[PDB]
Amino acid sequence: DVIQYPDTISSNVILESLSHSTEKNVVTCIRENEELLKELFSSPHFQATLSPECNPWP
Amino acid sequence: MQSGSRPHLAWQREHMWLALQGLGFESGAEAANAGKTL
Amino acid sequence: TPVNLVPEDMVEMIESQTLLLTYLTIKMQKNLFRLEEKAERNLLLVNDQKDQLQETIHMMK
Repeated sequence: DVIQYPDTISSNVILESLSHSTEKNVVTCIRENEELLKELFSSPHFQATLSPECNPWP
Repeated sequence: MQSGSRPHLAWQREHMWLALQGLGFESGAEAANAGKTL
Repeated sequence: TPVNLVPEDMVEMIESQTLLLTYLTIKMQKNLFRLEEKAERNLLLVNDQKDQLQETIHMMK
């Protein structure tokens, strides 16, 4: 699952210096996570997903 | 004097507020549990 | 000596996002499995009603 699929084979970005890639990728992911967590937690549905119940039955 | 503060991390307010919402915090209900209005 | 001055103030920040995510996943899992467990039993309790009624209808046919 964690080995994301190669869907857009970006040929050059395989071996350019990891020591000047990793900190960028950490900051971009911290930013994605701040945006995603702040916009998940803005939803009124955000306690129902965390405590789900359903009744189709009449 | 030059006895400086480490920067006061704004995210430790924000991930703290998210931790309260995750733990199911309501600023209406838990203020009413204290006998107080929002 | 090099010094790789990547701030701790970011490493504790991402591991505060990891804790938010994994806490939410576990809070969902335990409450969702409880819904799925009784949702199958609620379907089984209605298939009991299906089976006997469909079989009674077959004898009456």
